[PDB]
Amino acid sequence: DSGVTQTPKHLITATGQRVTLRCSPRSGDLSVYWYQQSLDQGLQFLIQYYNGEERAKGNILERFSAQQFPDLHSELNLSSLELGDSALYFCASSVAVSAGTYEQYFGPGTRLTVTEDLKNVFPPEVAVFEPSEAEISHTQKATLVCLATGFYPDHVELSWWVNGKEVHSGVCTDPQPLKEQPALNDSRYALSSRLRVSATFWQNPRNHFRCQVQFYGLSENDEWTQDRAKPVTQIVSAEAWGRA
Amino acid sequence: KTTQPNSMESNEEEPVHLPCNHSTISGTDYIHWYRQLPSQGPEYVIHGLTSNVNNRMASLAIAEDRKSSTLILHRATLRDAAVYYCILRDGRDGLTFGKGTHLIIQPYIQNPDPAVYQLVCLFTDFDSQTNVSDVYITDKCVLDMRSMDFKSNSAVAWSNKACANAPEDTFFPS
Ligand SMILES: OC[C@H]1O[C@@](CO)(O[C@H]2O[C@H](CO)[C@@H](O)[C@H](O)[C@H]2O)[C@@H](O)[C@@H]1O
Repeated sequence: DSGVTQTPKHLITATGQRVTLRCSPRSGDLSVYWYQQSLDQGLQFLIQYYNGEERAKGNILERFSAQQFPDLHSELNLSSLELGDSALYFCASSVAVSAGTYEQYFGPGTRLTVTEDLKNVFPPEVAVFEPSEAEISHTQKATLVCLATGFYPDHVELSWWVNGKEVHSGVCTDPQPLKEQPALNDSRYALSSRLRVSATFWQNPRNHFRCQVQFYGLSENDEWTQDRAKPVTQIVSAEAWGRA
Repeated sequence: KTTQPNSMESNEEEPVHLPCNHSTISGTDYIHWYRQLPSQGPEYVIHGLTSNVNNRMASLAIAEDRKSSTLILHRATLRDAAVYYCILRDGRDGLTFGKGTHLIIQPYIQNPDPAVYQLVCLFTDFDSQTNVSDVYITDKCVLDMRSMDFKSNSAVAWSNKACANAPEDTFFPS
């Protein structure tokens, strides 16, 4: 792993809220860096703190605070949140002040979603579609599909679990999730993923297939009032046994 | 600064040379490379100065004049499909990341077999020489298979309104 740790993985708020992203650096480092990245931005530098003191200035808009604490771990505040503030936030760490000789290391990053209304957040519907009988008659292979549907935002991590074990081979998922109403500002998204298995493997009932979707949704610290169930951070899943 | 070509697309199981210029005075400036994978944060690769350098990630060739440099993925796979940054790093801004190179990898699909099936419908087993408001269609995604050593192009199409047009001589069974 990247050494650098970051909290939290998910984060969603209404416009103009105040959130603080904590970053514990690589245990052995004295530089911490903050980078913001949106699709229409790429990897932009924000600020760097050496041994507790401020080093490199960047484009931390007035709204942003950044502190390295005495224990060398950093907080980064992003006040009065605009919709444009929706980006992927990366912490980083290094041994000395300059990263010339001794290099940088990034954590996994925070995904901040700033939305107009938390009513926009939706769990993903999930459905595994069993392969066509034709694919077998033609390719002597079988392709399962998993549709993950109607989620906002697109914090979604899909995974396939055959016979209880997790499979990385025979697996394929769309990098970008498909918008449902492309025209709507806060459209819900939809993701598709395929697991191809051999013909015989599908033709076996002893084999069980699971498409499982991680959804980084609403906090247990967020206020909720809808009659509909709270769209919290949760796993939605589809199972499927082999048909002879 | 540095500049590398926007996009590049190479083939599986091949060495991939990622070129980057820096005719600007690479004085005591280290040549750094970081990569960024599908949906992930940036990670370090390898970094040099006046000579060539090796590590378990890549090999780094630097020019005699140091005005250019070459990141080398010893043998590329669909995994190595990433965004590659060639950064200069020197002394005490300057910790910034350029556009880099959108590296793309393509599989050696030996036997295309275009055929769209009713599963929702799914388009699969086509060549790379193919690419994709009421309906939803997904971008094509490839899936390699350990043991079987077979990589497969596929893209999903679905709507809610019925298997309609989404390709050469593709198979449409009754
Ligand atoms: O004006 C001509 C233009 O061509 C260049 C472009 O790079 O050719 C050089 O290419 C290398 C840069 O890495 C040099 O090391 C090489 O010696 C030279 O041929 C430049 O010289 C110049 O700007």
